[PDB]
Amino acid sequence: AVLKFTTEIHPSCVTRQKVIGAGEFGEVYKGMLKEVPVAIKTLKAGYTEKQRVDFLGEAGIMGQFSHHNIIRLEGVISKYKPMMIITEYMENGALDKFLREKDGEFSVLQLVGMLRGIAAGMKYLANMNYVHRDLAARNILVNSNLVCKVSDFGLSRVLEDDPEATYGKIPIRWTAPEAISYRKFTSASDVWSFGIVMWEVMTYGERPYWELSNHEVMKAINDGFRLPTPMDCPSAIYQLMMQCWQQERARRPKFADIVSILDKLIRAPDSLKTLADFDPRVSIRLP
Ligand SMILES: Cc1cccc(Cl)c1NC(=O)c1cnc(Nc2cccc(C(=O)N3CC[C@H](CC(=O)O)C3)c2)s1
Repeated sequence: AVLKFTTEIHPSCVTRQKVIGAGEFGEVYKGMLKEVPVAIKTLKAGYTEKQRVDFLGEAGIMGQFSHHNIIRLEGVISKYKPMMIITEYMENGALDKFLREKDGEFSVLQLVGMLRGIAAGMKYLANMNYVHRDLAARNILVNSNLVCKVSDFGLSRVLEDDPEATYGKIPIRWTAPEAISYRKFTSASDVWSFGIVMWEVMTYGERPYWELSNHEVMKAINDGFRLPTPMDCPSAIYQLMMQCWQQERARRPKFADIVSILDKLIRAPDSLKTLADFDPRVSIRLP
């Protein structure tokens, strides 16, 4: 009854063409749907009851949503095996790898526009009573219009399948303190994560906290340290990400506030020309 919203697609409408993701229990393909490019995720024979519930539950959750910044479900193949979930095809893949492969290639306005799209998707999820728990640039997909869409939906499968999530099982350095310390995951802990995504975007995919271990990150945060300004970062953007990292959940902006601020900055783009000071790590001097 969450699945009866989803379209059942017949296997002869679907051609898998190239592997673009993979795991032990299936893979993701670029393909064509009856013609239109699509992404195709499979679940291999022998799957458990829990695996079937998790897998079709991702499609069930995605089919409840209709928003420009949330990956769109085309349908499912469940009456034939292997079972499949079919979605729109995002031509530029995961945002973290995309940024690292395109370092320096975008304007500051383009980067901020990507953040506004992610925030808009997150406001929608939050208002739909969906807590993501694993918001990170690796879980955002980018299309050929530079539109960023939130992906990676489900219940326990989200944190269980993410290699960044370490033994609870949590992607520590994207996660808010209260979610680490007492398992309180809410839209406000997703705002903390969004602050981290802001920093990943503005740095072209630098790894948060560099080589600090998970314990060192948790200790730094609890002692009040925060990530430093990216290079060439608008002051308003650094101010906003810093407010996402308030220790006190109630002091963080809501996604509604984030979308509003980002929309105003984009509409007055000269506001983005004032840069936060960058703390240089190397001094170079010449006589
Ligand atoms: C299918 C599905 C099921 C459940 C949940 C979700 Cl979110 C999805 N949908 C997806 O996973 C995806 C939708 N679009 C995706 N696009 C994607 C992912 C990873 C890499 C790429 C990508 O940029 N390329 C692979 C093909 C191209 C390289 C080549 O053509 O040789 C570049 C695209 S994945």
